[PDB]
Amino acid sequence: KDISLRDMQISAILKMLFLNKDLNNNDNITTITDDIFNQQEIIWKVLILDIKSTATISSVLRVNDLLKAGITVHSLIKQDRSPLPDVPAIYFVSPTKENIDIIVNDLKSDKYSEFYINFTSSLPRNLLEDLAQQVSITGKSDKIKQVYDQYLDFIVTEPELFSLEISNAYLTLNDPKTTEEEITGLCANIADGLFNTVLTINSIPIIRAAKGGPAEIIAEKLGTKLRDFVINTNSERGVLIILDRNIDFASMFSHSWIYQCMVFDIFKLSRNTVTIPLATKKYDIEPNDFFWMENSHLPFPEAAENVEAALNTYKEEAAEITRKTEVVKKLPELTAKKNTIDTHMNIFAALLSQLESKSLDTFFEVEQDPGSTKTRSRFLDILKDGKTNNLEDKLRSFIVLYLTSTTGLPKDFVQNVENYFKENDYDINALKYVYKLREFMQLSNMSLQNKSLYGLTEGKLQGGVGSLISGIKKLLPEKKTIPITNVVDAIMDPLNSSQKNLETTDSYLYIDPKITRGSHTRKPKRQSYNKSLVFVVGGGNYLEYQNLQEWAHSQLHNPKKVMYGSTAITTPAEFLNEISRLGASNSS
Amino acid sequence: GAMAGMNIKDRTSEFQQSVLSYKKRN
Repeated sequence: KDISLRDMQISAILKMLFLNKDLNNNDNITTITDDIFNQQEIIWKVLILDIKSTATISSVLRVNDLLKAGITVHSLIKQDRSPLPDVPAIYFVSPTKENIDIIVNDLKSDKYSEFYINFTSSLPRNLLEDLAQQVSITGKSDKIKQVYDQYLDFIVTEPELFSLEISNAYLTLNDPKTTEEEITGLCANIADGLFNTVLTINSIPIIRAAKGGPAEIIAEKLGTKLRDFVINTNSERGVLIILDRNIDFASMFSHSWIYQCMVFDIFKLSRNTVTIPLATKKYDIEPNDFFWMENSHLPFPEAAENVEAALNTYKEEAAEITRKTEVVKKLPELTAKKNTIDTHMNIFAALLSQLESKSLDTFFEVEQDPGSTKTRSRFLDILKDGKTNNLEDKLRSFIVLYLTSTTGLPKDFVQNVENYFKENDYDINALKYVYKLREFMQLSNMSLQNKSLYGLTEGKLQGGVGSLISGIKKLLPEKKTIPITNVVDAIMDPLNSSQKNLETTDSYLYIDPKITRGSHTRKPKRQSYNKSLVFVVGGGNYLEYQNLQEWAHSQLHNPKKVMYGSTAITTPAEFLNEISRLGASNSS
Repeated sequence: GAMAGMNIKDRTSEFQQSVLSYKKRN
């Protein structure tokens, strides 16, 4: 019974839908039993969200969960909302002049019997006074039962994956154009996002961050924020590791065999909403998706298998019940269960379709060797069997190679391969900037030490293959740790870490908000940690998330919880743009 | 932070006490 980051946000969100009940008193349960809900006897309320806040709720809660919490209706602050003078209202909206104004307008209008103002991040005195002044001249200040800064300004995608939804950060931060002001402002927001997360965790962590770039600024910014918070209170432990995306670009482009990553990669998977290919079917991977929370971290083959094991144990399970016996269905539990299966059932199917229709298992190998012509060839060799549904992956696997190379990479490829694109005409504005990032991928890979360790589908129920699962199962390489996992490893478990990883993270800015100045320095000290919050400033991936979890979920002798997150969870594709935009801008 | 967050989160009183000062002035 261990709580995930998402469970903690869902709990905070739920506590708010209960008029921030149970607050100011006792109780340690987590997801209210119904017999207790009947203890306070709850009444229906209106729930007003705004664009940004809806994105936060719809990520962790389903409509059924809302009703179950007493929410009758939910609508955006900006819509024309029909009055409900005798019903309570809970606003969960962004701290903006715009919204505040509307709360004041609805307050006057008498749209609802009461108001429970809940701000997404934190309302500034600036606006508190504003809202106050306006409300003062109303004879209704009495109807506002409570105003709360909820500090839930982030989205929790998977159980331990979070995003500040601050898109295009790597660009904004490294674009020469960008002001020395725009940068400070950006950092300040990221610092807030983190802070918002940290408070949700209810743990004041030790901040550790790579020096020199953004990550440091943000670290020192968040250090100061957390420091005051500890002060303005009175007058093991956790760690928060803040890294620069510069630590490992190869991973932003790489290819993977684990279920999530593929789905995230090949089927733009956002907000628990897979999008399978103008043609576009949409499957919802609703949190607590019986299968998904069981085969996400699993390699395509096992997953594909485990699906047919479930569709098999479903056909059985349903046969025993077939003996006794938005639409009220005869058996919801069963229908719902089969339907989750029906989802993955063809995600795998549509996946294979995508695998073969562009022979993907190739790129994956071209990147598992970064070395001699053994691999060198296999690449031009692959771009020799020309297509089009490879074009993107081509550029990617190339970049991976150019970056992980561990040795020059002949002026030949750069020319021959570069040609293959400028002739097939697929702007390579990116390969301009990419070549620079190589010196980074090389310095941290050298500074670290990697440790290791449709009917057709209903078809593959053998425990073996379908003549395609065979190749992928054999092509299962060394799921060795990645650069990020190394840095986290050395920080969370010092005693059992390579000297290289320890020494490299040893150079990481160390800061404790509970102390004041520190000493002459904030002389880095090694400690072990149970939980950690890991934030990459400039880009997040399922690839790194996947790694970090496998690493954490394999720690026997002092288990670890790792919460990963970035300014935005960017897609190999999307990140590939950000880069090229810098190659475009970094010349004119 | 440490169950001290509940403190930083609730701003009702702070608010009301402002509504109040704004009433006394206007």
